[PDB]
Amino acid sequence: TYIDPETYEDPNRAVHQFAKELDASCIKIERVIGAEFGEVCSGRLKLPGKRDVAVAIKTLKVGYTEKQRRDFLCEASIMGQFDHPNVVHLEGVVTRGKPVMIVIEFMENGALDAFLRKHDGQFTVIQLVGMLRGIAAGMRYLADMGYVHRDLAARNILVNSNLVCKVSDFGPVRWTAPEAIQYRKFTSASDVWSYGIVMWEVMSYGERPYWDMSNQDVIKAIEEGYRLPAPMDCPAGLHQLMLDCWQKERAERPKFEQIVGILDKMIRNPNSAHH
Ligand SMILES: Cc1ccc(C(=O)Nc2cccc(C(F)(F)F)c2)cc1Nc1cncc(C(N)=O)c1
Repeated sequence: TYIDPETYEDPNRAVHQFAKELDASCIKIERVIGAEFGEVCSGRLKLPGKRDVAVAIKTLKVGYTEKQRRDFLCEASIMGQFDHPNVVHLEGVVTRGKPVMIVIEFMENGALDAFLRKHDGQFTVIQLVGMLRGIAAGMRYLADMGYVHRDLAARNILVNSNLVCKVSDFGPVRWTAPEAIQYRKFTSASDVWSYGIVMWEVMSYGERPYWDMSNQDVIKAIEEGYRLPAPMDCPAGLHQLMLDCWQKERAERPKFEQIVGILDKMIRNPNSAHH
């Protein structure tokens, strides 16, 4: 089961429990790939006897306080509790004595929303469904561990060379269930609403949910019963599942295990996605 690292009297204890300390000299930074806390780089990590693995390296820019280090490292305390093929994997951390780092499996194709926009129209229904199935499997794992994501969005899904999609978080009214927006009720059931939004993002190749509508106009429309339509070439049964994820009454939304089951049926018989 997931443990909130902030139930720990000392935040550093959580870091040392769930995140392996790495030797800095075994880490090679190669290129900058992103700009919070510091730069994000790609590189390699040396493993004894094994070939080097490609990693993403999140750095803590120098001049930080004790306090800033704490919040940065909290992420490793969270990540390192998970072990699932559709949840991004923590290799480890450098916490003292050397430049502070979080070291993560490298995901070549980056964030799923930008990836899809770049490859607009290039994936078959079955391929897009495989991507959604991976995300759903990652969420099913997280939900079962008692972890509520709270910011599930295609921008928070990472893609590797093999098109495998993994749940991540880069640290959002249009992705959020109404009960979470209004009453701050964040649960796996509110993550299911977010997932429905992710489904829409994927089937539309990284279009912005609700396009140019203001946050207040999104909230109002949702309250009035508005729901986003099926994207171009999106089968009716996939859109129906989006509609199910977007039920006002959270108890009526499917569970992730049911979502995976439904997508599996679609991968097994592609025709059952239209009905
Ligand atoms: C640099 C980076 C930063 C944050 C994360 C990440 O997913 N962090 C995270 C934070 C809180 C919770 C979770 C979790 F695992 F989803 F629950 C993940 C991953 C990465 N890894 C990564 C790997 N490959 C490419 C990139 C990129 N292109 O930015 C980024």
